Amino acid sequence: GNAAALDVFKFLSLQYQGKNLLNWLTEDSAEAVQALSDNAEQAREWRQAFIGITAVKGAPASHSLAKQLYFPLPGSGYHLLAPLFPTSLVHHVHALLREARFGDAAKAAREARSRQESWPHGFSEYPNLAIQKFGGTKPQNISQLNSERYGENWLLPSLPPHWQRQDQRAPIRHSSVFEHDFGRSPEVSRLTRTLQRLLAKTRHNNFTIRRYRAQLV
Amino acid sequence: TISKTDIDCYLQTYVVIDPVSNGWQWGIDENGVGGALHHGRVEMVEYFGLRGATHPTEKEAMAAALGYLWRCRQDLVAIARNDAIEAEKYRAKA
Amino acid sequence: LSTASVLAFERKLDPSDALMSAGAWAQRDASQEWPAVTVREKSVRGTISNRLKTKDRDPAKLDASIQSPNLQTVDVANLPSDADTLKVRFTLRVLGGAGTPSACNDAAYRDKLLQTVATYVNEQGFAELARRYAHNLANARFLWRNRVGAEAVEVRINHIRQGEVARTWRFDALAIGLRDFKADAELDALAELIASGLSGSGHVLLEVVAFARIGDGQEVFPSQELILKSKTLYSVRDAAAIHSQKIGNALRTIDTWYPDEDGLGPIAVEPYGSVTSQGKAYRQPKQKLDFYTLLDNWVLRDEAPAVEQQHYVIANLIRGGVFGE
Amino acid sequence: ILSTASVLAFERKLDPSDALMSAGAWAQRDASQEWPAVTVREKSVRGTISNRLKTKDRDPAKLDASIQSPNLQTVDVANLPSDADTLKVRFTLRVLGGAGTPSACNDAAYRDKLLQTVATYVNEQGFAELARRYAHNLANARFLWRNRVGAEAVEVRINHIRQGEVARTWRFDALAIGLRDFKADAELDALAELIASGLSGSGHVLLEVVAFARIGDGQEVFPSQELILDKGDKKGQKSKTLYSVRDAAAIHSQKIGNALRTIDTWYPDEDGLGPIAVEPYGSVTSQGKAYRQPKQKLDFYTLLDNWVLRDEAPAVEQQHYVIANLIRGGVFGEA
DNA sequence: AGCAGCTGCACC
DNA sequence: AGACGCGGACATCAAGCCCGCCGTGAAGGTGCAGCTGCT
Repeated sequence: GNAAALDVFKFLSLQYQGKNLLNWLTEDSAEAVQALSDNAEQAREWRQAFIGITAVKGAPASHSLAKQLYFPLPGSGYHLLAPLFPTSLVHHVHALLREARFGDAAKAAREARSRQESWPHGFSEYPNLAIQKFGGTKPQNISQLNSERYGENWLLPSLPPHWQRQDQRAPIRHSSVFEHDFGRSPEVSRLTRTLQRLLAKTRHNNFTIRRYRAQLV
Repeated sequence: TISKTDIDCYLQTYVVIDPVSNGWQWGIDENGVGGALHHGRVEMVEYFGLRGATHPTEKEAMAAALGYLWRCRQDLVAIARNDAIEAEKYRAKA
Repeated sequence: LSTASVLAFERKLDPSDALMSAGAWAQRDASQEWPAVTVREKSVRGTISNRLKTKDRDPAKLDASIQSPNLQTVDVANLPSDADTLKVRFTLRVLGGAGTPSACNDAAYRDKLLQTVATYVNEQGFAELARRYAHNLANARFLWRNRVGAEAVEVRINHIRQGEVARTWRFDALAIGLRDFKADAELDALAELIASGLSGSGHVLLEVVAFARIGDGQEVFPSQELILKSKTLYSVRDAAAIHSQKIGNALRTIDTWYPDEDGLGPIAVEPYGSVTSQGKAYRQPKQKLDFYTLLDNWVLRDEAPAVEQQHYVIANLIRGGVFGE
Repeated sequence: ILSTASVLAFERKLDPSDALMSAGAWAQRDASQEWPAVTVREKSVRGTISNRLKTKDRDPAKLDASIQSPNLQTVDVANLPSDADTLKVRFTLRVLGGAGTPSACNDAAYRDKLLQTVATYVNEQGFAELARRYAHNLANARFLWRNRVGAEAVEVRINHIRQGEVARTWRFDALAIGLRDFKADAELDALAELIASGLSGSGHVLLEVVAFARIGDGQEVFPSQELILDKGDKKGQKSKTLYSVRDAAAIHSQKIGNALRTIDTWYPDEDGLGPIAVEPYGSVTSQGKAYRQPKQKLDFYTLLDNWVLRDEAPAVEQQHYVIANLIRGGVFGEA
């Protein structure tokens, strides 16, 4: 909505024992005379004006700058397929990615690794994230959730394996190319070192580790 | 009030500790993932191998790696401090 | 009428990275195949020559001044042992169009600025600025620490007209001082050529070579790299070089008009004119004689400052940069 | 309150070159422009185990079997030829001037205070003492460091290069002049006056210094060694590396400069045991001791922050020492 | 003397 | 044409600098009240 109007939502989300029964305040009984302690008519009027405008549509539109892309049907025909941005889902994914790093469990389980220990559990890293900042200087124009997560799309990588691996060289110097400039290649080293890590282990659960040892070769 | 261990929480993932035939060699990881197979890339010193002394105990090699990170590569310490500030700002939020 | 939020000015007087070679005197004419001075990494063993800290002054840890060879590794550039002449070569392009910005948000301010600079060039042409640039070429101030003990310095400037020489100047850098702007016929011809390039009546690309006679085996000084070892000299294609910004700072030392006691010498042209190596900034904004106050009085309020201040303002426009709100 | 500058830098006067080494025969000293160069060559020696062994965590069986069997080492060496009894070292030296002007400062107040103090020093007493001591270290071949320990006859020849040829020659017997005494001679005083005119800013002084040392046929000459820092300290694959520029053995320039600065005959310990070099906290680290410790108030820094800040001058010998420290140059400055 | 467009403005 | 050897060894030491700084300008929508051109 309008950025000047967001104080109304800040009043609705005033967590007096929950903001779900106040923003969608359909089940209020004592709050009515608290909205207007002068009458009972304008109290019900303000209650309807607050809870009625939070479910309204108008008309379906996409104002010539949104996306709408054809989809080929099986026999013949098309559907227009105008997509939208799923801000609750992008909120929930960003909150999981914030909980896995800056949380209490990750802070506890990283201190154990700085000291080479055991502890109840482990942790994760989430590499190659990217930032896509929707609001330029003031994110209140787009969304309230775009203001709580200012800019900060927090996208996840779908890259090819060899993307940051540009190198151009010819082995004119060394005689044997398998021993030298093959292990010196950037990707082969983490295959070979993990193979040294895997070729000294237990053979009791062979059905998975032999498959991993075969796929790594 | 950010101690060296709070920065060391998020600085540790740029090192890798490989047990070798004599001991516990260490090396520096660029992507900050622990030197994994698919996502990471560990720099190799020029003989090719890890840039680390062959410490007997793993705490010694971990401390050598982390002290060399604090001493020489200050941009990685800057990334670790920028993470460590938000690590307690997130606790200040919830 | 107000000052634009974005104001950008492109650099005129663009030099190249000045490259260093070595050879013998009386072979200055056929000095084309001269071998390039190479930076060598060496390791030295010193002592502790720094003042002791509050933690290193303990009784059991006073051994740092006692037992510390201090074990450093640096870079060093020297001359070969049968060569006493160092040759520094660069190219200098002068463009023209001194007062036209490359970016602006208000075109009324742009028309006012163009009117002001055209008023300058109509009244006061590029006669003083080109003379000062030509005197900073004629003595080898481009040779910064390479000039401070040289027995004979000679600069030689060629005009690259099509691909070859059109005019040759052969100046003695030790007869022409480093703190006064005198007069000479060939210096005036070089000033006329530089003013013709700066006004826009031609294209000027000069080849400036400079010979400093240091002596055999001595230490020559290229530019030291800034690292964001502790001593890394600068080199392009395995040959020691000086940066182009240092050469451009050598030709920008034309400012003998500032609010301090200007009987000392010329300084470089900067807004809030600063010699950070001497720690003092002349042309402070408290006294109304820095570049922004004169530019906002000349363009906005039509309050023209003195002619020397106009020279300093046009020189700061030649240097270029980011001016605005 | 006129505190000192945070960034302070003084440049070097008396900048030498690397001393080139060549070989020849005595009484052919004067025609030494086509003399053959001394080369560094490798040799692989076989020694016995002659060192102190770490007997704390080693078994005596391996220790005994170690000190029975030999060890093999690769070591560089440089010797004279077998028809040559003379080493020649040659270098050049410029004496610049501009004694007390700093090339980097953060305060102009400290800069003008220091310039006034140094100008007061030069106006009250000239550059006569320091240049006399530098001429002493030139005329005796302390430049030839271990190549003059047991040499039979050492001769130093100093040339004043004006444009491209000689303008004044001195010839000195390096063993007639001592290594510890500072005497008075005629030609030594004329060379000291030339160095004094160089340090005064009243001329350009460029000198060519040659030294002929008569060692003997086929004996060992000693050029400088090299710090292999973090590149050969792993297992000891190469023992000794000697410094040579281009197929000719050489002495380091800072070694010649340390041979020129050995003029400090004033320090609060026993100064009668020998002159040392001018360093802040005057240090002979190879002798393992630090003369002019900062405990007693006689170092460079306490003297300079007493002189320039607090206007209390030390004795004439100590301000001679601090002017020698400014001639050597360096980085000073309080955080 | 009454409409539609435009511009400056208020707020978050 | 058929061959180009075995045996043993490859040191231990002390150190690794200081200081000052790190550019700014523009990158905003939504809706309302009043002015102005037009009729």
